[PDB]
Amino acid sequence: VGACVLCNSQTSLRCGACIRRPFLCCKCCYDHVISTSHKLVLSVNPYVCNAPGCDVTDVTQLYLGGMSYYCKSHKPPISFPLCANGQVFGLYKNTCVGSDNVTDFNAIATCDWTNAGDYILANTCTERLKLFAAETLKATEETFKLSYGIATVREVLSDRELHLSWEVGKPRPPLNRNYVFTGYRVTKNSKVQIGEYTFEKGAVVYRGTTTYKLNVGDYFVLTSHTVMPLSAPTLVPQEHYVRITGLYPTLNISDEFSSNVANYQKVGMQKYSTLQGPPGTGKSHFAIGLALYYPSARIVYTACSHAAVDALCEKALKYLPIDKCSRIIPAVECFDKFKVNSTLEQYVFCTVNALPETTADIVVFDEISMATNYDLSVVNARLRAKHYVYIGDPAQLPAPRTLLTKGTLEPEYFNSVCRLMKTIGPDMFLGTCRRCPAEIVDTVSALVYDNKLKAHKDKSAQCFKMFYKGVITHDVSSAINRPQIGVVREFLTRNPAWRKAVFISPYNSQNAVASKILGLPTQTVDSSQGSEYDYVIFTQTTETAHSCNVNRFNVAITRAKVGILCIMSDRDLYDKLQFTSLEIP
Ligand SMILES: [Zn+2]
Ligand SMILES: [Zn+2]
Ligand SMILES: [Zn+2]
Repeated sequence: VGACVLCNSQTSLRCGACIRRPFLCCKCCYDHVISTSHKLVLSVNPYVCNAPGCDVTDVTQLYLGGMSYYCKSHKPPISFPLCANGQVFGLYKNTCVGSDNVTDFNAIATCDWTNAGDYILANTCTERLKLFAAETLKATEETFKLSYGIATVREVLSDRELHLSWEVGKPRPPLNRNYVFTGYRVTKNSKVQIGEYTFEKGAVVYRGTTTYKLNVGDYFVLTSHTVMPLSAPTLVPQEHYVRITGLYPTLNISDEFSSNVANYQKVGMQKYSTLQGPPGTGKSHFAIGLALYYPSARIVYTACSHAAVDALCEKALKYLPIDKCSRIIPAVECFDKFKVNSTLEQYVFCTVNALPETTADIVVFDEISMATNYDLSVVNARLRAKHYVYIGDPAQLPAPRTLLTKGTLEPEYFNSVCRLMKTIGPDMFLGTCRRCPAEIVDTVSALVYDNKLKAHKDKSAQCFKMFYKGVITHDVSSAINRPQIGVVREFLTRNPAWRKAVFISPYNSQNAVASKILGLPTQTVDSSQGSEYDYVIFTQTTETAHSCNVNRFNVAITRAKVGILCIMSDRDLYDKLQFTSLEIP
């Protein structure tokens, strides 16, 4: 018993072919079963034939005879059909409103999440379908991980390197950082966790959470979890106020936070606010300064990743009283300088998925590009707050969508918050990049910030681009451009000061080859997000949708504090780089 995801009409019916078993009202359930392949209907019991060894589960072929359900063949002489009068039978028949179209629900209930159009719909439907879409999608994602073969340690060739035997008749996951495994030790009559791991082509290189002397017969599965049902919306209803509400500004602020005082007042004068902070513009400085501006405010600092919560902790460690802070950790090494798991502390730092049920003066949700509507809903379900501040940058990278293959996901569809920031604009903008040379700031300002991003620094004159397609090879799930690495190696011989550079590419296999040939530290663009280096050498590797994605490119070139060399495949992005062109040797 529950509430029709289309009407809200109370019901005793959930579609049992739908992987999330959403409650459907007599009208909406009926319109659903008749217009799709979904015909299992669940109530107090499941609408299935109770006859001895009968397979009929289709609600349009079933009857309530006695107090059981039967198909045509096995029904008693006295019965009625479960599924007639443009409605399916169940409790609360009389209360039931239905919908003009069930078209959006049907698409969400039945899509396989491989088309961009599936995510576009999930982020433009009614709020209640946004929750059903986010649950349906996360469940589909978690089920897809079970499709992958077990990987087993066949041989231990060295430390940090392994030989893997793969389960037959199941596919193998890509071996990159977006696929975190769990090891397991072979025991008497069961198995125990031995940490979370990542793998990369060698044999395979393994980067584990903890060290071990892991031996043969240890095996790896992408640990999947239970997706809980969602209740709270992606955004609470917006409210604008005429005064600062439920907060009391400090009378003395330091010139270090003075640039944010107007924005801090805007936070206190609406229910939720969006802050777009391009790279190096002071997102975490903003977030911690809010605490100092409203010194009495209880603030929960959340984000999706331990790293993002940790960065907020590292900024708080500088500026806030340590004794007033707590890191929430569920029973991976994260921040260990605050007291642990003290919910009632003034300043709570905690990942979305570990949030306690509590209230707060302000909730700060950082790195919003990386949130899903699933995460947005969970924050609203766990935290009741006077104010919500959503900090991030719809021009940076979203959560990977493992199932997505046909089309690109635009920023307005990353989640509800990113949708607001791309359609109505952000409430607040940090307009001065402090990190990057002016050639990089100007480039991304035009590319993705509608020329609103301003440079603190001068031109470095250490920003270079080279147009070189080279040669692309593919391994199981990545790309390599040896000749592009060749160009970087030749550049390094004529410019050996660049040997302090970090090497960045859109591909782990490109990074693996560059590490061996160049000896630079390597980062995927996706793994460089939030980090900074003096010198960056970027090889585009390919001209794919992945390597040309403007958000990935933005993140790639904004890592550089001083200098950058971009070896480009794509004429388009090459031409948009406001950098000094270099000829090929
Ligand atoms: Zn269904
Ligand atoms: Zn039967
Ligand atoms: Zn309905």
